[PDB]
Amino acid sequence: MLSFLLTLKRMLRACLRAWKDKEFQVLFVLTILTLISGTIFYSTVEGLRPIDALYFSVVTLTTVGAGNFSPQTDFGKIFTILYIFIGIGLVFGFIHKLAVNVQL
Amino acid sequence: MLSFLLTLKRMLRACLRAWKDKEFQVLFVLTILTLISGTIFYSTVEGLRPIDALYFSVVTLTTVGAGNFSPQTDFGKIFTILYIFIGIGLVFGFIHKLAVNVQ
Amino acid sequence: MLSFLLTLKRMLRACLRAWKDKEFQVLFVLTILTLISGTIFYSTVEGLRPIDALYFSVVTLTTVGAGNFSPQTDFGKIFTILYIFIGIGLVFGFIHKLAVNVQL
Amino acid sequence: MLSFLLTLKRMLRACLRAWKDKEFQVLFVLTILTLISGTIFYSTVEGLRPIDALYFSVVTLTTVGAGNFSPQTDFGKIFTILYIFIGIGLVFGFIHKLAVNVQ
Ligand SMILES: [Ca+2]
Ligand SMILES: [Ca+2]
Ligand code: NA
Repeated sequence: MLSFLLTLKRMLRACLRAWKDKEFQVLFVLTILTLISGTIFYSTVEGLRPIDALYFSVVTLTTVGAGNFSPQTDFGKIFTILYIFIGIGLVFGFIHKLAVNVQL
Repeated sequence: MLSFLLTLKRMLRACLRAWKDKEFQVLFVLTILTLISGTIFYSTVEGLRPIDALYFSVVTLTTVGAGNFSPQTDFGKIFTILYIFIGIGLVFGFIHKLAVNVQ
Repeated sequence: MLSFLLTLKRMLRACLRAWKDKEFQVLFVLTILTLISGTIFYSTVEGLRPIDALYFSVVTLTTVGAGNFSPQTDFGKIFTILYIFIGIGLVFGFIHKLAVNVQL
Repeated sequence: MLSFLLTLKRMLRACLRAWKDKEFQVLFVLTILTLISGTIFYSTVEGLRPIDALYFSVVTLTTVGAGNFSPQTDFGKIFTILYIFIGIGLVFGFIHKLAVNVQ
C-alpha cells in the first residue's frame, strides 16, 4: 500500500511535470480555444443553452459522442464535421508528443 | 495448431506480467475508483439506478458513448465534462505506459 | 501521381505483410471470437435480430457507440460493460504490437 | 508572449511538414476517398441527403458516433460494420506513421 502511494506520487509528479512543456501548453490552450469556439457556435447557430453547447462540443471533440443530439442545420453539420477533425488533429498532436518524450 | 496456442499463451503471460507493474496497478485502481465515483454521482445527482449509473460512467469514460442517455441537470453536465477529461488523462497514461515498456 | 501509387503499393504490402505476424493473427482471431460471442449474446439475451446484435457488438467494441440502442436488461448492461473493456484490452494489444514493430 | 507564439509557429510548421510526407498523403487521400464513398453509399442505400450521409460517415469513421441515426437496411448495417474497420485500419496507419517519425 505504501508502494502504491509512492508510485502514485511519482506518476502524479510526472504528470504535473509535463504541464511545464510549452508544446503541451499550446495543445492545451488550443483545446480550450476550440471548446470555447464550439460552445459559442452551437449556442448561436443551433440555439443550445451555453452549457449544452459546451457539452456537445466536449463529447464531439473527444469522440465520446452525444447520445441525444445532432446538429439540426446544414451549417451546424458542416461545422461539426470540421470540428471533429480538429479534435483528431489535437489528439494526434498530444500522442506525437508522448511518443517523442518517451524516446530520448 | 500448437503454434497458435503457444503464441496465445505467450501473449496472455505478457498480459498477466503487466498486472504486476506498479504504475499499471495505480492506473487500474484509479480507473476503478473513477468508475465507482461516477456510479455514485449519477445515481445520486441524476437519479439513475446504480446499474445504469455504472453503465453511463463506463460508456462515457471510455468514449464509447451512450445511445440514449445524456445528463438532465447542470451539475451532471459539468461533471460529465470533467469526467471525460479524466478518462482521456487515464488513457494517455496507459498509452504512455505501453510506449515505455516497448523499449 | 506515380509516386502516390508506388507509396500506396508499398504501404499496402506492409499491411498485408503484417497479416503474417502470428500475434496479429491471434489478436484478429480473438477479435472475431469476441464479435461472435457478442452477436450471440445480444440476440439471445436482448432479443435482437442477429444482424442488429453484430452491429451493436461492433459499434460497442470499437468505441464508436450506438446511436439508438442500449441494453434493456441488467444482464445485458453488465455484459456490455465487460465487453467494452475486452475491446479496450484488444486495442491496447494491437497498439503495443505497433509500438514494438516500430522499435527494433 | 512571443515564446508561446514561437512555439506554436514551430508546431504549425511541423504539421505542414507532415502534409508533405507521401505516406501521410496516401492515408489522407484514402480517408477522403473513404468519406466520399460513405456519403455516396448512405445517400443512395439509406436515402439520406448527401449532407447527412457525410455526417454519418464522418462520426462513424472517426468513432465519434451518431446521436440519432443508425442504418435501417441490412446492406447499410453490413456496410457500416466494414466501414468502421476501414476507419480503424486508417487510424492505426496514422498512428504507426506518427510512431515512425518519432525516431
Ligand atoms: Ca463514441
Ligand atoms: Ca441516441
Ligand atoms: Na471513441
